[PDB]
Amino acid sequence: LLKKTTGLVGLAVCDTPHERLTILYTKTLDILKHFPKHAAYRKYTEQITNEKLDMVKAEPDVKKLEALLQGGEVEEVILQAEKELSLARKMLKWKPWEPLVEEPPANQWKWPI
Amino acid sequence: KRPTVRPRSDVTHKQLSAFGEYVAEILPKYVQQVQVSCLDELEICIHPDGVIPTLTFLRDHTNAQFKSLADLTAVDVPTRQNRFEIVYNLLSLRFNSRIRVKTYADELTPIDSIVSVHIAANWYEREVWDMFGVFFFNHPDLRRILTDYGFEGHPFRKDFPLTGYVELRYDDEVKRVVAEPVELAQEFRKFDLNSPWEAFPAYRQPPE
Amino acid sequence: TYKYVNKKEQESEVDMKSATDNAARILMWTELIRGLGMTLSYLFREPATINYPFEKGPLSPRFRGEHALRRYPSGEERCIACKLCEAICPAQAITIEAEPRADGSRRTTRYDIDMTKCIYCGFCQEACPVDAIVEGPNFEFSTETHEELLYNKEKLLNNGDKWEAEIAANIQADYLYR
Amino acid sequence: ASATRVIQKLRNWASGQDLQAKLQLRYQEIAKRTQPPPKLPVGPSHKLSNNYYCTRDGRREVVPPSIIMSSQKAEKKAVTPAPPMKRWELSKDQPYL
Amino acid sequence: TSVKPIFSRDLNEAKRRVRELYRAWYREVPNTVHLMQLDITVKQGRDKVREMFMKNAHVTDPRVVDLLVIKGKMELQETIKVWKQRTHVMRFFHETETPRPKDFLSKFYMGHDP
Amino acid sequence: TQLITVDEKLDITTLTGVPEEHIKTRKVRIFVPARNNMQSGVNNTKKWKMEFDTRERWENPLMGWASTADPLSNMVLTFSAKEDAIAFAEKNGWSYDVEEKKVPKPKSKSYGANFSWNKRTRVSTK
Amino acid sequence: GVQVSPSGEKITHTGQVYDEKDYRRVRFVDRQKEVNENFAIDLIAQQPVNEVEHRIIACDGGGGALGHPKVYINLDKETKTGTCGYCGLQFKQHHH
Amino acid sequence: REKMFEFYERVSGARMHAAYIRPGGVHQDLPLGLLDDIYEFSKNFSLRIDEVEEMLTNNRIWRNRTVDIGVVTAEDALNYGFSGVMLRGSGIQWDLRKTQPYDVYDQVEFDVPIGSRGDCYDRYLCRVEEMRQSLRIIEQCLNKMPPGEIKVDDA
Amino acid sequence: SKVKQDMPPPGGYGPIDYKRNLPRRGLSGYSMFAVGIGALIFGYW
Ligand code: SF4
Ligand code: SF4
Ligand SMILES: [Zn+2]
Repeated sequence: LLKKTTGLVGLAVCDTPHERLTILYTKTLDILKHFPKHAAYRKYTEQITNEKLDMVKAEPDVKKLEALLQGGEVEEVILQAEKELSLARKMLKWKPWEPLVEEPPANQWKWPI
Repeated sequence: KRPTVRPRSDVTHKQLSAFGEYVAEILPKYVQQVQVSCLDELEICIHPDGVIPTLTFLRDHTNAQFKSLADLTAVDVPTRQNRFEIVYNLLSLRFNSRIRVKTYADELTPIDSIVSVHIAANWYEREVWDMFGVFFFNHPDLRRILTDYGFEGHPFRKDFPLTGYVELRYDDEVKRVVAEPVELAQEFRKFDLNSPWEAFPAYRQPPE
Repeated sequence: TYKYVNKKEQESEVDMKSATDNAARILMWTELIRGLGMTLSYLFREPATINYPFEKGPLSPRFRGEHALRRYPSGEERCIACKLCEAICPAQAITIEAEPRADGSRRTTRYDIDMTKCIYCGFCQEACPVDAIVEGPNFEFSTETHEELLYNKEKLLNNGDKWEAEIAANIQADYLYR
Repeated sequence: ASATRVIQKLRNWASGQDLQAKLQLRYQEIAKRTQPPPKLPVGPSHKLSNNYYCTRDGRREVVPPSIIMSSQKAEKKAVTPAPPMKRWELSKDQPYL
Repeated sequence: TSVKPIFSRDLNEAKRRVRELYRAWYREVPNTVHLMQLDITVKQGRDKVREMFMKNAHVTDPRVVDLLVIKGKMELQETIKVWKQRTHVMRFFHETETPRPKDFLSKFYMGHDP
Repeated sequence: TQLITVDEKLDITTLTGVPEEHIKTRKVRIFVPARNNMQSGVNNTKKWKMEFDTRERWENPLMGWASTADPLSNMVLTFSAKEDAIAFAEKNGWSYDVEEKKVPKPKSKSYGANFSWNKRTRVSTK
Repeated sequence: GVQVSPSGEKITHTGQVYDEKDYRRVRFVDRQKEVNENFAIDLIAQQPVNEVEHRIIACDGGGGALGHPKVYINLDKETKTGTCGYCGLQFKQHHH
Repeated sequence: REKMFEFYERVSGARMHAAYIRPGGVHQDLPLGLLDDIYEFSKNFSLRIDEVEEMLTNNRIWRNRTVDIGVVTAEDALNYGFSGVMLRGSGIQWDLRKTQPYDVYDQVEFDVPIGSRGDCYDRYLCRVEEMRQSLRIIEQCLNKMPPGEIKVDDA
Repeated sequence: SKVKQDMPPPGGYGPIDYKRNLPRRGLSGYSMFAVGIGALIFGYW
C-alpha cells in the first residue's frame, strides 16, 4: 500500500520512491565521473552510490527496501541522495583531493603545553 | 573487573580510527591531524581554509550525516602563534556518533563562518566573537551577545582579568548608572594549587 | 522504545453519532464544565497552607543554615586555624588570620565569613577536620543592613554558643552518614 | 483526611477520580523524623591484602591520544563512524495516547 | 612579514573605510543626542567621536585598522537601533571620575602608582 | 591576490581593550618560577610565567581585608617558551623584564666519599 | 575574662581593642561591640590534668568520630604536662 | 515541587543547590526512610498529572493557544541544533538515555514520547509523557536500588 | 556488625499507576441535544 505519513514534520510522502532514488543515484554517478580518477571521495561515493542503486534495483518492496537500506525511511534516503548530489557538486568545485594547503605551526596541536 | 576503573571498549576506538582514516584520505587538502582519545572520541584538526568544505562534507556525506552541531567553542592558549583553537562538536543521529573538528586562528586572521552549514552557528559564533575577539567572515549579524552594551575587551581571553576593568554603580549626582575603574573591598586571593611532583608520567614532556 | 503522544490509529470514520458528539462537545462546552467541576473539587479539598510563623516547614539534620563555630565539651575552641575551610570555600567567603596564643595553642586571630558572599554549600563543614565550622539550622537571620551579614570570629562564636544545644544534636543524628 | 463523607463524595464526583485513596497531604504514612542509626558498608578497596594502589589506579591508565595521521609525523571499502542506528521498536505497553 | 588581509589590501581603502565610519558617526551624533535625552550638546559629542578616532589614529596595520572599523560599525549600529542606552553613551565621558594629573608631584602626593 | 605584506611589530593594544594606564605604566616579568625550597619537587619549574608588577594593597576600614585597585594583580600567564612570552608581551605592548631559566648545576655525587681514607669528605655520623 | 580598655571598650579574646583617638569606634557609637564572653584560653586553663598510667597516651577529644583526629602524646617530661595540639587537654604520667 | 524539595533537603541539606552529585558518586548516602517517603509520594503523584491533563489537554482554549504554533520541521530542528523535547515533538526518534546511555539508564526501561506535528501542543504532551515515564523509572529505581558504598573507593 | 542502609522492602514496592487516567465520564451528545430541544419547546409553549 501507500504510507499515510512519514512520522517527521515537513517531510512529504514520495509515492514513487524507486524511480526518484534511481535517477538521483544515476545523477550522482554522472557527476562523480567528472572527478579525477585518484580522488578518494570519488571512489568511496561511487561505492555507496553503486551499492544503494543495486539494492534499490534488487528490492521492489518499499518496506523491505527501507529495512535493507537502513537509513531511516525511504523519504530520508531520497533526501540523503539529494544532499549527496549537492555535496558531490561542492566537492567538484572545491577540489579537496589536492595536497595539504599549508603546514600548521610546530606546537599548533601539542596538548598540554 | 575493577570497580574503580572505567570499563573500556575497543570496538569504538577501532571504528573511530577507521572513520578518521576515511575522512583524512577523503580530504587531504585541509585535514592536518587525526586522533582518537582514550575516551573514544574522534578529533580531526584541519586548516582554517577548509572549515566550510569539512563541515559541509561531514553534514552531507552518506557515511557521515553529522547533521546536528553539538556546540561551537574557542580555547585560548596564548603560547602558540594562533592562540584561539576553534572546536566544533557535531552529532550524527543516523550513525549515533560524535565528532570534533579543530582549527586555529589568532587576533588578526578571521575564519569562515558556517552559518550556511548550521544555523546554530549564528549565535555560537556571536558568542565566540564576543568572548574571544575571533572575527568570522560572511556572517549575517556578528555582534556582542553576552557582554554589556559597549563592553570594551574580550573577557574569555587568558590575559583578561577575572574581575575586569570597570564596575557599575549608581551615582546620585548624575542620577545614572556609571562605570568606574574597578576597586575591590577584598582582593581575590589567588591560590597556587599545584603540587611540585609530577602526577602523570604518561604526559611527561621531553626537556628543552 | 518509543510511543506516540498525538498520533491516532487508522481512522474512526465519520459517523453521524460521532459528529453529533463533537457538535455537542463544542456547542455545550462539556470539557469546560468538567474543568469547572474539578476546580470546584479543589475548592472543596483542604488547603496545604501552614501557619507561619506559628508553624514551620519540616527540615532535616543535614540542613545548611547559619554558620557557627563550635567548642569542645571542655570549652576550648574546636578550630585549629588550619585554613582548609577557606581553601575549599568556592566563593572565597572565608578569611582567616592566625598566630600562636599566649599558651602556645594554634588558634585564629581572625575568622570572617561573608554571608553575602557565602553560597551555603557546606564545603567548610565537610572539610573541617575537627567539626569546628558548621552550618547550623538557623535561617531566620535576615538583617536590615549589609554590614550585619559580614560575620567575624566573635559573631560566629556567639552563634556557636547559642545553637550548640541543636547543632550538636544534629551532628549526633547525622554523623554516621558522613 | 478529615473531610466528611458528603464532601468526599462531592469531590470524587466533581473530579472524576478517587481522591481519598491518593491524598496529596501526608498524614501518617511518611517515615519517622527520628531514625535508628545506620551502618554504611565499605567499598571494594577496604581489604588488608591484594590491594596495591597500582593495580587499581585508573587515573594513571590515561594515555595521550593515538595519532591516526599527522602532517609532520605521518580499493578498501568505505566505512562509517559506527554501524547505523537500529530503528526503535514501538512500545508494547502503551504505543499511543 | 607577509600575512592574509581581512578586508583591505593596504592602508588606502582601510583609511577609506575609516572615513566612511567617521562620516556615519558624525551623521548619527545629533540624532543620538536628540533621541537619547543626553545632557551633552552636539558639538562635544562630535568632539568625543573625533578624539576617539585620534586615539586610535596611531595604528597603520591594515588588519588592525579593518578590525577597528568593524568594531566601530558594531558600536555605531548598536547606537542606531537603541540598545546602548544613555548610561552606556555617557560612559564615554567619565564625568563622574576624578582624573589623575600626569605630573610627578601630583602622582607623588597621591600614592605609589607610577 | 589574497596575501599582503605587513612590516610592523604586531601591535594589538587598540583591540585588547585594556586602558592605556594598564598598558603603558605596567611592567611584566618573564621567568621560570623558582623551586619552593620547602619541597624538593621540580614540576613547577617547567613552564615560563609572566606576571605583573605589584601594585598597592591597602586595608579595608570595615573588615581589615586586603583591598586593591589594580585588576592585573592575580594575572599570571603560562608559556611553553621564553620567546613565546616575548612575543605575547610585545604583542600586548607591555614592557618586559626577562630572566633566564636557573637550572641546577650538575653535581658529582658519590656515596663512597662519605668513608674516605684521607679526604675531608668522610662523615662522622649517619 | 572580658576586660575593658581605658576607653571603656571591651577587649576581645584576640587582644583587639580600638584606640582612644581611633575613628573606627563610631561604628560602635549608638550600637554595641559584641565580644564572646567565654574565653577558650581560660576555659582550657580551668580543665584538670588527666592523670594516666602510660608513657604514651592517645587523644581524640572525646566522642570518637565527633572529636579531633587521634594523636599520641609522649609523657616523658616529668616537669611538664603533655598538651594535646587539637583540644588542649593536658596529661600527666603517674609514676608512683 | 515543595515535597520534592523536601526530598532534596533530606539528601543534601539544600532545597535547590545541593552539590550532591559529585565526580566519583554522590556526597552522602540516603537517610533511612527516604525511599519509603519517595514511594509514598510517587504512588500518588500520577493522579496529579491527570488533573493537570483535565485542565489542559482537552481544553479548547489551550488547544487553540498551542496547536499549530511554532511548527518546526525535523530538518529545520536538526539544522538549528535543537535537542530534547524539540526533536521528539518534531518526530525525531532521539533520546540520549536510549541512544548513548549513562549510569544505569540501559538497565532501566521506559518509553520515549514522540510527537507528530511539531507544535506547542505536541511538545506539552511529550513533556507530560516524559513526566509519566520518569515516574516509571523512579519506580524501577526504588525497586532495584542496590546496597554498597556511596562514592568510588579511591581516596 | 550488620549493615543498616536505606533499602526497599523484600517484597518490593507496590505498582505505581503512572499511565494517564481520564475518567471517561459524560452524558451522550444525542440525549443532551434532545433535552436541550425539549427544554426549548417546553419553554416556548
Ligand atoms: S558553605 Fe559558604 S563559607 Fe562554607 S565553603 Fe560553602 S560558600 Fe564557603
Ligand atoms: S577547617 Fe575548621 S579547624 Fe580548619 S581553619 Fe577552618 S574552621 Fe578552623
Ligand atoms: Zn585531644
